[PDB]
Amino acid sequence: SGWTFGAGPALQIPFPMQMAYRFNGIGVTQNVLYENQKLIANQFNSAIG
Amino acid sequence: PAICHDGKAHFPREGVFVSNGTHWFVTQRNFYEPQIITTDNTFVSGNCDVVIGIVNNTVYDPLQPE
Ligand SMILES: *[C@@H]1O[C@H](CO)[C@@H](O[C@@H]2O[C@H](CO)[C@@H](O)[C@H](O)[C@H]2NC(C)=O)[C@H](O)[C@H]1NC(C)=O
Ligand SMILES: *[C@@H]1O[C@H](CO)[C@@H](O)[C@H](O)[C@H]1NC(C)=O
Ligand SMILES: *[C@@H]1O[C@H](CO)[C@@H](O)[C@H](O)[C@H]1NC(C)=O
Repeated sequence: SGWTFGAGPALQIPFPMQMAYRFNGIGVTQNVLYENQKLIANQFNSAIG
Repeated sequence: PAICHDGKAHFPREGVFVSNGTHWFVTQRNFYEPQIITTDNTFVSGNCDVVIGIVNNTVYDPLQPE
């Protein structure tokens, strides 16, 4: 549900869209994630491992 | 995530793309306010060949008809 359950009722949302909005929250638009999804996922998996 | 009109992608300027059961609108993230998808509310970026989950739809041009 992202951060939407921290204010009222939890609202479902796909994870890629939530990640895109988090990226947009720091000044980088959505197309970066929407074209580098695989690379970002691989980097996140490597870091968490 | 995006709209593929004619060999191009179309991402929302601000808001999410929604559809009730037949037509696509773009709306805010805190209040249901559907709007007609035109070139003013979307910005083109890409080629529509790498995005996953893109539907086609038909965008609207507010200048050519007039
Ligand atoms: C990513 O998730 C997958 C599950 O979908 C993990 O796959 C298995 O995980 C177990 C537990 O560590 C391993 O023993 C298996 O060898 C994994 N199999 C495969 C085919 O990957 C995977 O480990 C997860 N990746 C990381 C880095 O945790
Ligand atoms: C969905 O929205 C369109 C927008 O024109 C409307 O015509 C239609 O009645 C709505 N409902 C359904 C079930 O399509
Ligand atoms: C969008 O249109 C193209 C050609 O007009 C077609 O090849 C493609 O399959 C369409 N998209 C979907 C999701 O059907």
